[PDB]
Amino acid sequence: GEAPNQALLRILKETEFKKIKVLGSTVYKGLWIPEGEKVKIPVAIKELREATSPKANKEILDEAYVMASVDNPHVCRLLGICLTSTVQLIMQLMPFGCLLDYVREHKDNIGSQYLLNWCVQIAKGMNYLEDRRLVHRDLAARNVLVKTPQHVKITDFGRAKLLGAAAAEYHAEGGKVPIKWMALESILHRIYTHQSDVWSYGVTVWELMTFGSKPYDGIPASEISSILEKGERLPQPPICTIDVYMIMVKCWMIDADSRPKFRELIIEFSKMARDPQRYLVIQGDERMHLPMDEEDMDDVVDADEYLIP
Ligand SMILES: */[SH]=c1/[nH]nc(-c2cccc(Br)c2)[nH]1
Ligand code: NA
Repeated sequence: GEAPNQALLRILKETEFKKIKVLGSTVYKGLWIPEGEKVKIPVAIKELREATSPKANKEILDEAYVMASVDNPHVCRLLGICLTSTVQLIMQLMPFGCLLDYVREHKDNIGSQYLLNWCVQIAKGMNYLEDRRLVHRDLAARNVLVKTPQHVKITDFGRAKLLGAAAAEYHAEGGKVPIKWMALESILHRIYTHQSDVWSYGVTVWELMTFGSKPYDGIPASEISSILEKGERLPQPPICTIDVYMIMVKCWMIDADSRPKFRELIIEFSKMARDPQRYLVIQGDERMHLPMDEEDMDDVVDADEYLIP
């Protein structure tokens, strides 16, 4: 019916971590020293907030299932889980944070080469999730992390659903949903496909090309479906040639099958990335430049160079 999932879930002991500092609020940053391996791995630890909630633990372990089952350079991977009172996911440290905050903070230093390269990397991540019959359902600039300015990865598998062997669409049943990133068929009929992820990819690319503007800003979510039905779409960003904007608009077609495939978005953004100043017009583009303190950094290895059978 479907291939067995032989991914390994690694259970890590509390004695393998040296939690250096705290990131957010319960988000933490630290080092993972696998039991006698002479390696230190920078990690982000997501430890449980409420901690009292059986519902919270079901959801955290669903995320861990998906993150443990993915292996791609443009997708965040789970190093393992810590089975203490609060169930923690241990993940690779992405030291520059979310791409949304990164484009807001560094507008003045982001050239066309970075922007179009990010678009290719996200399309590659999303194409890999499709090969794995996985629908993300929450693609947004906030859910892409920056390992380096040259290297981003898709994250937040909180809404991710594995399509059934014979189930092309997933049918959801209510909650707090990200309306402004969602395909029309998802807002109306709670239908979700690879093609509805493409719609979200479009909105994500618009966030990047506007240096992190809020889509349909100051419009309440209740009217978004009506606006889209009338045929309104997000406006052409100033830096965007019609070439780039036409690709975004195709991601926002009402016929889901008329939207591009992730594999096509890889091709189209790659061609544009070979001649970036022809596709994005940014003031001062040719000038733009983009790039921790623990006692001993000698045995530090990035998770991406730390592989296990
Ligand atoms: S690749 C990766 N590293 N950190 C994270 C992460 C941080 C905070 C929230 C989530 Br869902 C993931 N993933
Ligand atoms: Na979506």
